[PDB]
Parts: sequence; structure tokens; C-alpha cells
Amino acid sequence: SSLPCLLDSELTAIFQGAAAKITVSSNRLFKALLQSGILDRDLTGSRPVVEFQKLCDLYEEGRFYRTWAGGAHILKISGVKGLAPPGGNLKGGIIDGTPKHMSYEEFRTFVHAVRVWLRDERSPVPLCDATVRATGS
Amino acid sequence: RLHNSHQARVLRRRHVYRD
Amino acid sequence: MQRDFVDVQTRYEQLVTIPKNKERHCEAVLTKCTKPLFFSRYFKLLPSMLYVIPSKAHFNTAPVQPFYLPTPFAAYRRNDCFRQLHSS
Amino acid sequence: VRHMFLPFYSKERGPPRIRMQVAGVKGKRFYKIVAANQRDPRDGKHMEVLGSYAPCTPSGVEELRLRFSRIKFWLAAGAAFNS
Amino acid sequence: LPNPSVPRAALVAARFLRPPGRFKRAELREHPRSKTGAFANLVKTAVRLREKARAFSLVPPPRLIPIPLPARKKHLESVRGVPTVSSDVLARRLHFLLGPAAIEQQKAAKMQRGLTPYQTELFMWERQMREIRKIYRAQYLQRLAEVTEEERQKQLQLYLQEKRERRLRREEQLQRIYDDKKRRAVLKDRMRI
Amino acid sequence: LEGFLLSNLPPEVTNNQQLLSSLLGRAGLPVPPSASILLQRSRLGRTAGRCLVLLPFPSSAFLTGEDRKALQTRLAAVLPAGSTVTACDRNDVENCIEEFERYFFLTEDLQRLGVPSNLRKVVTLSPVPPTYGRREVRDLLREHANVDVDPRDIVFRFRKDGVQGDTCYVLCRSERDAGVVLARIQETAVPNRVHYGQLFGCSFLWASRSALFLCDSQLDYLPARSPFQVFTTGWEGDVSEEEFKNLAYQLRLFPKAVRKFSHPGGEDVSSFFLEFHRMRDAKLTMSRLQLLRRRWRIGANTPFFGFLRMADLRFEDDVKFADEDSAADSDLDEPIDY
Amino acid sequence: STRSISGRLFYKRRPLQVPKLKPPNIRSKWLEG
Amino acid sequence: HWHYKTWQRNTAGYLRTFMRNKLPNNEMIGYVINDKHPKSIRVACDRFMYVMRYKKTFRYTKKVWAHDEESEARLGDVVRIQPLGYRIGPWKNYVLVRVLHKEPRD
Amino acid sequence: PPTPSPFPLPPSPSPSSPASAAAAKAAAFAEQAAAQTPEPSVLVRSAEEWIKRDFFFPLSHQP
Amino acid sequence: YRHWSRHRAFDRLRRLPNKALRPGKCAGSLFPSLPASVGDAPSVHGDFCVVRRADGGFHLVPPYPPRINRTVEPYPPSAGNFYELNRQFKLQWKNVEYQFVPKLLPRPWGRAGPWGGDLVRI
Amino acid sequence: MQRACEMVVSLLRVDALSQRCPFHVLNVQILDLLQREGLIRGFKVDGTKIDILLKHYKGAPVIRNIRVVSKPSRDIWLTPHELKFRTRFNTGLWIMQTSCGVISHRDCLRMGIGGKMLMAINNGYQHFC
RNA sequence: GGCGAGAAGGGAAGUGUGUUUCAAAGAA
RNA sequence: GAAGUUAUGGUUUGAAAAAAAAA
RNA sequence: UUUUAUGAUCCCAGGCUGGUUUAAUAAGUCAAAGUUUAGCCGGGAAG
RNA sequence: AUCCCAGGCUGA
Repeated sequence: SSLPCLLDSELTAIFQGAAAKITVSSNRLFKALLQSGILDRDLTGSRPVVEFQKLCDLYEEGRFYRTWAGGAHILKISGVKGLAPPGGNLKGGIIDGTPKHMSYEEFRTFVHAVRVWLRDERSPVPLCDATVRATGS
Repeated sequence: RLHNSHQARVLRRRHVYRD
Repeated sequence: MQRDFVDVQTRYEQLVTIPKNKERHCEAVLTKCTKPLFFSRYFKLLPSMLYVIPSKAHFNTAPVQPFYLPTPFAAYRRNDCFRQLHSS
Repeated sequence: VRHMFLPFYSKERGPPRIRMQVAGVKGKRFYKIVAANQRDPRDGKHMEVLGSYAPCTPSGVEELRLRFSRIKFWLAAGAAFNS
Repeated sequence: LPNPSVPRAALVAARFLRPPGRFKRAELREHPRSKTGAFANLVKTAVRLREKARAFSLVPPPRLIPIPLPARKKHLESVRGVPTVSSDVLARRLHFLLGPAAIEQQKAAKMQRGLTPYQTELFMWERQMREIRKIYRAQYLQRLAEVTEEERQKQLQLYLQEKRERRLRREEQLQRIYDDKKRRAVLKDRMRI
Repeated sequence: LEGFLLSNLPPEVTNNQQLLSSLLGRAGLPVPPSASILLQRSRLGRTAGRCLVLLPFPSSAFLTGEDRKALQTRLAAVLPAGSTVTACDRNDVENCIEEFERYFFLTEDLQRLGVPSNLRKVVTLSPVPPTYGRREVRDLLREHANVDVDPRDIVFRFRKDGVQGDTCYVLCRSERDAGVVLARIQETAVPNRVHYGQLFGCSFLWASRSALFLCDSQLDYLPARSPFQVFTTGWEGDVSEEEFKNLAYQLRLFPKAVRKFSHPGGEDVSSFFLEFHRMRDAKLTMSRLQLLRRRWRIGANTPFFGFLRMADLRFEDDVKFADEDSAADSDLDEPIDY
Repeated sequence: STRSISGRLFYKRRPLQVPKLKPPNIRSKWLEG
Repeated sequence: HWHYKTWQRNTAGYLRTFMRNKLPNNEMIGYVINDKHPKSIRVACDRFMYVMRYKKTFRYTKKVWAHDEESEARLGDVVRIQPLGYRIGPWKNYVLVRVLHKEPRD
Repeated sequence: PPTPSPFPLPPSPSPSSPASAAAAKAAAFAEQAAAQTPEPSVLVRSAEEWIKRDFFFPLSHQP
Repeated sequence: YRHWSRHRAFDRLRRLPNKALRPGKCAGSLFPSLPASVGDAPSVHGDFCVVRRADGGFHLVPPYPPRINRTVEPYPPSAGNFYELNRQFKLQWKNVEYQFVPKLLPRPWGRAGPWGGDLVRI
Repeated sequence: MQRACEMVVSLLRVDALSQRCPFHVLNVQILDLLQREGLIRGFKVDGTKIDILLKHYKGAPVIRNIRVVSKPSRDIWLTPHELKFRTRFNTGLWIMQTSCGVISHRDCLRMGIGGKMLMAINNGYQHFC
């Protein structure tokens, strides 16, 4: 049928509620978004409820941590020791695992991506990954 | 057989028992 | 030959190439000719390329076989987008 | 440029060329004929040693040593050279 | 976020373009800034493109599930771009180019107003140079094709030999170990009885 | 879900009807000895490597996302490696059918565009999203330029694999319309696809004059004369080759040779093909022509000069196409400089 | 004679166990080389 | 980091340790030392260096985080991993390729 | 030019242990194969493959 | 050597290496295909961008805003006598602004590169 | 490897007709090589032990020296052109273990294979590790 | 108006620099 | 562009964070 | 929950690499580590 | 917001 776009007013309300310029931890943002039930309304308009596990999987697969420089704090804290991945320095060391703290625009982009992906999971023709490379022969 | 580290020892075992 | 480049090339074209091109079925594509000229410190332009399309005078650009488009593919045909006026 | 010779072309340094590096010592000078990039240092980075050229030699005749097949290969690749 | 829009044709055509040096970079960020092109404002372009794109729905990034690449051995293949011209034709062209005919052709090249006598011979001389460069490429490619056929045969034979002998060694070892275990199992069963 | 688009099919599969039908039957699509198959072929009867499989749609209209996933996975598994499978709705089916038609009839469209009278009326648009067709280009021009153009004189550049290129050529009804299109369409935001009832993705289109066409009997073997040829136009009508040689020398243009081009009618402007010794000389002359354009104050999009290049030719008897011949060495005529 | 490179940390242990005699010309250490 | 000289790189000891270290696609083998986190494992991999002075090879351990799409690598399982060229999140840098030995479960 | 030579058939009364005899048979066949087969250039294979071959097979007589 | 036990330093500025712009590789890929080898292919143009020119052509320009290493003091020490030591580089069109300060990122850098930043719209 | 380094002691006995050593398949193979080289009169396999019947000549024993190269705490490997240099100008026997079995350094040199150097018998004073 | 121009840098960075082993396509 | 890459000297003075609790 | 005696936490000092001949049955690559034209690298700012 | 543009388009 159709996929309505969420209102900036509602998204700002959710963002401010989670928070209570402004960056809010992905944990709080995901919890607030799941509590609001907005994704459930979108799914009903377009069967089970969205899970914190599903949100984490979508965040990882979208790889927003790399896209939005989520690791700059590692270099701020550790320094040159933050360049090498875990195991690059055989001596060992501590690498912060803090998930990214999204700003409002980043949160909005993530929400739009999540809604589009959830729609694609069921739509007969998806927006993304409509083409798959053949492997057999 | 020189390097009998943990991984080497795990991979070097033909059977549960060495009778 | 002591006859000059233009003269020799034109004579060879008259004797051999032109009849061959007239007899051969021809086709026109724009895949390799569209490559741009590489820039240099003294040339940083993308000047317009003039594509000399073959004319029917020297080339037999007629199709080897008539176009085919059976049902149900015909039901989707956009009649207004082409003036070729295709028919079964 | 054909796909084979792309590595011979340097974004930072320029296209390949056949040229001569100074060699020897103060006074006794000869030249090493090499294939390098345009902006490489004359006596520095190069890709291959193609020969040598000695204008002053004890025999009194200028001596020119060259790898003929390699010179052909570099000309085919497109290396430029001067007069 | 995005860079100023530019055609893929320009992207391709700038392949060999040397990037600016220190002073040339300094010349691009001076204040008179006469060199700036259309829709190429440093401060405005990225924001303008972002705002224009926001008017529509953003397509989400691709969902990338990491998978391991398969392991395939390198195999030498036949050379692809090999001219079919004949060695006889190449020899005739080389004889013409490297003989005394090239100098006479240079002497006979016609002049255009505005060029000194040397240049008109240089341009004809360079015309022959473009020919000899093409002749060398054909010969090198054909010889390389022959050598590659030889090398491919050698590699195939070596691979077959190694595979067969390793397979035989593994078969022998497996048979021996299997017989050993076969006797050991019966011995242990009798002891447990 | 209306059908599937299979791209980069191997020549063996494209040519062998039985093999493709058997593969589709094994995948699940019942191909009659139902789903229907259409290959992409050119006027020479040569498969381009693209196939469209329209599912039976008195019943497939009830398919869902799970069915799409299962069918696509089966098709990908069955089909040869290296060939891609995409899902196509009704709009995609329409685009594919129009693309096949335009691929077959490209030659005639190119000739019609190359009719000499249309020299100053063809506008090049890029990068056009693949989903767009002639009607979409017409609508875009109407919306963003207030110019109406015939939706039958729009030609898409195609790629060696049969897929449409991101370049369009549109024959504006007037030179004023062409200039208006050029001035209006610059970095214009354009939707990429219509999905779920919204507009997804933004592409920034530009217009220019970067592909001039000329179809005539006087120029068929002109490009073969030399590889370094520069077309120029916009001169006075009555100037002959010798007068233009004198004029070029006065303007500090130094062509090796000059060849006037005249066509029946339209003597107000004289066009000339210049020939040069070296690609370096051709490029430096083009740079000076750009400088003279800027100093003369004529339109930056006004058709003034260009680089001659014969369109790629494909003949029925050819086994290896010249554009696809990897042994070509024409690059040795264009030395590289930094 | 290879008893001094036993174990896994030989490459750090054995180089420490070496002669420790005075430098040949330490008698003139106040010339600072 | 350690640099070997040209002549040293031709010796049998250096060549054999290099052969032991190298695998197709730069893959490595190790065992799981952490399986708490989802779709992630910490793997300890045996790595060898040849010391020229004493003409013998010593072993050390390389511990890296890999990605496990499914949940099949538990603690104490021997696995083969492959590098990615990019860091997924803050830790993961390899991808599980295959399970060689599985410690009994349940 | 190459000069292949016959390789003596290993004795089949065993003057050594059975393991030594089996190793001798395998070595004889491998050395005959190495003598009779040529070798391609380095560029065909990688460094690790060449090292493994060098330590696992007798060197070929026709590099 | 030092194996002492000491408390984590929270208020120390960890300095980073200086890195310059990469010219690129003529043998790289403008539009990378499926990689058969582990790792992203290098870029043809590197850290420079093709952009239109005032004369109707194109040329290569360095990125904007500049990629700066702010973990280190300006050099020379007298750089302030001639430059604005707190100069800022904004990205504003009409009323919309973006806060973007490039900074180094953890390895592997790959195709994306060493530098990155956040999405902050005003 | 430990068993071979132990059997060195049993082989280096003097004023003895025969001496016992620990059993191992590697020991059996090295003994086969030694007997084929004519350095021992013979040997016998008895369960956990092997009884080596030694050979003498003019009072002194045939085996005058054993130098251990590859110890269980350190392998020693050589390329063919390193083995040639290390065994240069010497009539001694350098035992090599390869993928083709336990052989002599001369067999290894003719085969051009990479091997592991175990022992040197009657090699005089010639060693590098 | 067009090209080139770092007094040819040792001012940052230790698990870094560099080294070794690899890989890199337009005209899709 | 990627993957692997033993640290040394200053004698060194072993646990560091997070979380929980606290007010 | 993450690092840590395989040296975590955490100070000070140092860019890395190559150079053909090279006597002695010590060489077929100068043989744990010693270089010399050079190779690779080494921010940004007229706001 | 109207100082410049050898930069452009438009007005029935």
C-alpha cells in the first residue's frame, strides 16, 4: 500500500524524552523508541513486536558506528594505542566499547532506515537488495 | 614434535585414549 | 606509390571498402567512442564529442530480422514513446 | 593507457620516461639509462635499468650498452624520451 | 557531507591528472578566489546538496553481512589483447621504418605556414614513432602469448603430479592407520570381555 | 511482483533456448515447452545478455515477501555464477520493455538525431537514473525548465552489457528551448525511484552540449582521414576553405588541414573540420578555442567546437566487435602527461 | 651448551646473561667519548 | 617491529616459520576464549617467530575478535578465521570461516 | 638438453624396517617424477606455496 | 622497563601522528567491483576531489573543511603572530548549518579513509 | 627425539660388544641407516629396549664421534644449498629427516629436498649450532 | 591570461614508523 | 588499499578501568 | 563487563629500509645486530 | 542583500 513518514514533532518528542548539541546514548534512544511503539504502528499500517535484539542487529548491519565516526572517542582516550584493533598490539590494552551517542539528525536517519528495512522485509518488491548475485552454475 | 601449545595439543590427538 | 596519403586512402576506399560497407549489414552503438580525452596540465576540458552517425548512403543499416515482441509483453508496450509503429 | 601498463603511470610522479641518471665520481662521469617517472629524482627512484652510456672512455669511442628487448618493451608501454 | 557533483566523464578523464602541490593548493584558497566554478562553493555546496536531497526520502545504507572469501589458487591465463598481424607485415614495416626510407619520407613531408622546417619533419618523424611503438607492442604480446602457453602447460603438469602423489601418500597413511585401529579395537574388546 | 530481470547471462545460456527454459523450470518457474521469457536482441539478432521473465499474473498477484525471497534464492542458485537476478514490479517491467525497444531501434534514432538541421537542438542530460524513460525525461523537463519536447526523439546511451547508460539526448523543438533547458537544468534534484508511494533517493542532473550528431554522406569516411580532428561551427556563411585557413591563421589556429562541411539548406553558418598532426596539438587548439569563446562572450553552451569521433561500428560478419576488441592499441596515439 | 636457551623466553632471558666486565677504555670516562 | 635481512629471509628456519604463519587469504587458526557477546568471539591464535641469534623458534599468542553470524563457536572450540579489512563496531576485525574442533556441549 | 636417467627399482626384500622400506618406495617414485617433470617460473605461485613445495618434494632437475 | 601500578590518566591529551593527503593511484579503481582479495581497492584520486572550474573545465582540489591534527600545538610556536590560532571552518547554506570537524578514526581505514565526523545539523 | 638423543649415549660406548638403548620407531629408522652405512654390526628389537651390537676395527670402535644437531627443544632445518655448504669437505654421516624418510645428507643433496638435521656421525669437528 | 614552484621539510607518531607477503579497470 | 610483523635502555616500585554502593 | 606477568594501567629517550667488492677450503646471498649519493613516510591556518 | 561578475536564463 504505502509507507507514511513519521513526524519530526513526534520524533523530537521521543528524542527529548529519551534524553531526559544534544547527544543521547543509543541504549536510551532504542529503549524510548521501543516504548513509544511507533514502529509497531508503522508495521500495523503496512506480526510480532520489534525487539531490542532486532534494533541492535539493524544498527550493527547498517554500521552507523563506522559511518558517523563512532570510534573517535577511542583515539581521544587511548591515543595511538587506539589505532590498532583488538589484537593488533600483542601487549594488549583496553578499547572502549561504548556504542555511538546519536544526535537528533543521526537518530532520525537511523529511524528512517529501520522503518524502510522493516517494510522491505515483508514487501514483495523491496527498496534495498532487490538484486542478488547468482552463485551456482 | 616441538611446540606442544594448547592448540597444538588439541589438534594432535588421534583418539580419546592412548592405549 | 609516390601518390600521397589522401590519394592512396581514397582510392583504396573507392576500390574495396565502400562496396564492402554497402553490402554488409551495419549497426551503430555508443560504447567505446564515448570515452573522454584524458586531462593534462594544459588541457582540463570536456569538449563536446561529435559522433558521426553512419548514413544509409554508404551503410546498409537495415535490420537483419524484424523486431519481435509477443504477448503478454505487447500489453505493456508504451505506444506513445516511439514513432516506429511496431506491429506483430 | 592499456590496462597492463597502468602501474607504470604514477599519479604523484607522472608518466614513465626513458632517461639517464648521472653515475660515477667527480670527474669520471657516465650515465645509467633507466625507466622512471617524470617527477622522480634524476638519481633516485626508477623502475628498471635499461643500460648505460659512456661518452668518454679509454678506447676513444662512445660506448652504449642497452637491453634491446627491454627498450622495445618500454617504447611499447609508452615511455617518453628527449632529443 | 557529499562532495560537489561532477560527471563520471570528468572522474575518468582526470585519471592521470597530478594533484596540486603546496603552492598550487595555496593558490586555490586565496581570497580573490577567481578560480571557483559553478555550484562549487566550499562552504555552501555540501549543505545545499544535503538540503536538496532531504526533500525526498533517503534510501537506507546497504545491510552488509560479512562472509569469508573462498580460497582459490592463482592460475595463469592466456594473454588477451594479442594482435593477429603477421610477422611478415611487421618485418616489412620495421624495414621501412629503420631503413633509409624514413629519412626520405621526413624530407618529403609537406610544410604548413607557421612551422619551421624542423617541426614539419619532427611531426612526420613522430608519426613514424607512433607506428614503431605499435609494432613493438604486437611482437611483445605474441612472444608473451607463446611463453604463457608454455608456462601454463608446465604449471598444469606440476599441479597434476603434486596432487596425484599427495593423494597416494594420504591413501597409504589412511590404510595403515585404519588397520592399526582395526586390530587395536578387537584387542581392547577381548580385554574388556 | 511482476517479474525478474536476469543480467549478465552467459552467451551460451542466452543463445540456447532449451537450457534457459530447463534452468527456469528447475528453479521453479514453469516455462511452457505460465511464465514468459523475453531476451534483449539488437537489430543484428545478437543477444545482449539480458532476459526478462514475466511471472504468470492471474495468480502471482497474491505473492508476498517470503515468496519473493524463496523464488529469488532459487533463481540465483540455479543460474550461472556472475549473472545477477533482480525483482521487477510493473514499472520495472515497463522500463525493461521500453529499454529493449530503444536498444533495437537505436540506430534509426541516432540517424534521425544526426540529421544535420538538428545540430544546435540536441541537449545532453546526465546522470539520468535507470528507472527513468522518455516520458519521465519529458515530465522532468516540463517541471524544471517549462519546456515541452517530443517524447519520441529522446535517445538513451546504452552500455556493452545492454543496460542503459546514464546519458540522454533530447531533441528540443527550438534552439531557444535548448538554451532554456541548458540554463534551467543545472544540479537539479530529481527523485531516483517511486516506492511505497513516496520518492526515494536524490540524483542531481545536469544539462549540456557534449554529444553532437551529424548523419550525412560527406562525413562517413571523414573521421578515417586522421585521428586528430576538431569540428568547429558558428562562422559566417560564405567563407570557403582557403578563406577559413587565412582566418584561422589570423586567429592563431594552426590546423594541418581544413575540410568544409555543407548540407542542403542553412547557409547562414559555415562548419569546418580541422585536422592536426598530434593529439597534443588538437588538445591545445581546443584549449585556445575555449579561451577565445570566453573572450568573445558567446554562450558557454553555444555549439562552437568539438572533437570529431566516429561512432562505434558493428557489422554482422564480425566475430569480435571493434569496441570490444581488447587488442586495440589506439591509446598509443594519445601520449599521457601529468 | 644449549642449556641457556631453554623454554619460550630464551630470546629475552639469555641476552641478559652475558659477560659484564668493564669497558675496555673506561679509565678515561670523563672525556665523554 | 622486526625486520629480517635479505640473506636471513632465505634460510630454512625463516622460510619454515613463514610457511607456518601464512595461510590462504591470510587466515588464522585459534581457539575461543570469550563467547559472552552475541555474534562475536575472542580467539587466541598461535604465532611463531624465528630468532636468528639462537637459531630457534618460539611461540606467542595473538588474541583477536571475530564475527560469528550464527551461534556455533563456544568457549574452547578450535576455529579458523579470516580478516575483514574493516572494523565492525569497536572490536570485531575477523570473520569466522569454519569450526575445526568442537568441545562437547551439554 | 635434458638427459633423463632410469631410477633403480627399490629392492623388495626389505634390508631395513618396514617404515623405512615404505619411505624408500615413496622417495624413489617422487624422485623419478621430479627428474622427469619441469618447473614453471616463480610468478605462477606464491612464496608460501613455493616454500611448502621445497620442503615437501624433491627439487626438479629442469628449472 | 616499568611494571608499576598507576591510576588511569583521564585528563591527558593523547597526541596523534601527522598525516598528509594521499595523491592516489593511477592503477586504482574509481568504481570498485567485487573484491576477490581481502581489502578495499585503493582510490584513483585519493584525498583530492574533481570539481568544476571558473573557466568551464575541471580541476583537483583538497577537501574542505581542512583535515587538521588538533591534538598537537601549532607549529612554529610563533604561528599566532601571523595566523588565527582558533580559526573555524563552517558549512552553512542560507539558515542551515552543519557542525563537521574531521578527525582520525580507528584502523583498518580501508576505502573510507582515516578521517570522519558526526552528523550535526543546526 | 628424546629417545634418539638418549640412544647417542648407547652408541658412544667403548670396550663393549653390545649396548642397550630405549626403543622408538625413529631409533629403528636411524639404526637402519647406520647399518646400511656399515657403522654397526647389527641390532635387535626387544620390547622396551633395543640391543645394538657394535662394530670395531683394530681395537678402536667404528663410531668415533656423534654430534647432535636437532634437539627436542630446537629443530634445525636446511635448504639444499645450505646443507651442501655445511657438509662441505667431510666424510662423516649427517643424518637427515625429510618427507622421503630418514636418509643421509648425500641422498638429501642429490634429491634437493629440505630436511631436518638430526645427528652427525664421525663428522670430526664440523658443526654450526 | 596559462602551466610549474616545500632553501627539497626529521617540527607529530612505540606497538608507531617502516619492512615482508599481497592486491588494485576503464569503454560497466 | 589490505595482512603479518620478538621490543630496547633509564634497577623498578602489579593490578587498571567499568559497574554496584555512598551521600 | 573489558584489559592484565605472553607485561595490562602507566613516565622519559630514540622515523624505518637498501648499498654489488669483501682474502682464510669463513661460503652460492658477508651469515643474530655496524653504511654512504638513495627508497618509503613526516597536519592545518589571509576568516 | 544588492558592491562586483568578459557568468547565465526568463517576462505575450
